[PDB]
Amino acid sequence: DTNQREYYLREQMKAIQKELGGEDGLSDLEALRKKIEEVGMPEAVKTKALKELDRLERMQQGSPEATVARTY
Amino acid sequence: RYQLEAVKGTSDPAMLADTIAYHATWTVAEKQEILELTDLEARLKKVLGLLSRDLERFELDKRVAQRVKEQMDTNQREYYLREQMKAIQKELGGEDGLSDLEALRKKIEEVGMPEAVKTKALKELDRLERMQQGSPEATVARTY
Amino acid sequence: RLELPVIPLRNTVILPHTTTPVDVGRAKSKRAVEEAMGADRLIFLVAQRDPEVDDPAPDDLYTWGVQAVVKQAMRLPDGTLQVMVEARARAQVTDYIPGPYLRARGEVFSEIFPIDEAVVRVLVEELKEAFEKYVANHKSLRLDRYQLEAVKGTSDPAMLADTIAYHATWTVAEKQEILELTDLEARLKKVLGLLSRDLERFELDKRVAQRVKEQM
Amino acid sequence: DTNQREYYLREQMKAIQKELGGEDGLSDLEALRKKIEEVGMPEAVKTKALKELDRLERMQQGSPEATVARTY
Repeated sequence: DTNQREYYLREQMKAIQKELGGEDGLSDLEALRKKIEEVGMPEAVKTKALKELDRLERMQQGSPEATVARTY
Repeated sequence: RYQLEAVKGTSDPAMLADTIAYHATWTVAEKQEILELTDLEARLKKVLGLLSRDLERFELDKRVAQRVKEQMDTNQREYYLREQMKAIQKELGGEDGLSDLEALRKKIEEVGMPEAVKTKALKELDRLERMQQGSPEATVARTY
Repeated sequence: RLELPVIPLRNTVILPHTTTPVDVGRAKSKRAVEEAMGADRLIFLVAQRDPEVDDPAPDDLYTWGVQAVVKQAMRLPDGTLQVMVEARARAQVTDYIPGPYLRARGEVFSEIFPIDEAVVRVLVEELKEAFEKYVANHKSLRLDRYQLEAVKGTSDPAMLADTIAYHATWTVAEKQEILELTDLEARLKKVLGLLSRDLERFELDKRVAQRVKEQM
Repeated sequence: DTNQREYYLREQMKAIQKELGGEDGLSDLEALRKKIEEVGMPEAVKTKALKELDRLERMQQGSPEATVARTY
């Protein structure tokens, strides 16, 4: 019971990250994709940001590789 | 399959044997050695041995092909094994978690290491493909 | 021949003397069925790779196409025309005509084949054995037993070989390489090898099923 | 739902790993097994070697408790 309660606690903590989820829904993969053209950035940095966008298309609270890629 | 019953026109042994030996295609030297013979029994034995060896080679090639089919079945077994493992690696992250394994294996090849050192490199590289995220099971070996 | 219409296939494989459905998923390929209707339903279908350019491109065609006479002609002018074709024989793709929609030229029916047809019929019997072993084990493919009821009354080894080659589901590349080879006898060996490959795949699927259950 | 899905997927990975050609087995471990079985050795030494060989089968690759066994 204690183990299941702690598991539900951590999962509910993951759920209640609504503010992070809202950024992922609209700003992430959409506004950031256009942000490359809106601001001045080096060509190689822009293209690596394009791969970082390609590292997206999955939930940021799932595989931590995607989470840290979105942090990058 | 029409010359099989066309041997009706050949009744004496010489013409039938010559037609059978000629209409079956093989190397130039073997065919020319027959013409250099004037004794019937010796060349008949030679042609009989040629036919027996060709039949044996046909049977051996058929058996070899049948065993090669099982071998390639096992090869495609290992291939779909890799397919499932790579799909699972891909499901967590596209082209692996950080897309590193291909580059690491390319650097192993392109950096000239000793052959035994190469063996340890491939072993510690195959030690990957079963973890990519957590406590030291990939990160320790990736760093190594 | 004279630019017989080529329909861009939708993950479909056409083999000689075998019924195959062909559909469309674009407005560009909608005219191909009607041009076939005008051409008395005698067409030269050249296969294309898994889903191609969004527009019909005559660059995904392969070396060999196949002649086909339409058996079933459904009129569905709603974005999907279902034409069922029974192919006659393969042919060599001469060139390509840019579209949309695309055309391709072909030669006469491939009427030349190897002989020793008696051993080919023996291998057809063994192929029926192998396909019975296949479909009976492969009930997870959702392939009906009716496909095992059509290999009876076979008057020609090639039609049975092609029917078994298409009725077993695997990668489209292997199914297409089955068509591209003009050797009658090597096609049966390819079919047997791929059937055994799918058999061992099913075997290890079961194996890893109990293995993962044991892991749980 | 996602956690149970990924748990079953990880279990699939583990189950297929033991069947993935047994790459870790024999090549990186049983080589030492043969060398024990091919040296003219006292009986008690072989008994101790087998005792310390059965102590393995736990991953020293993440555990320092059996690197000492491998070096032994």
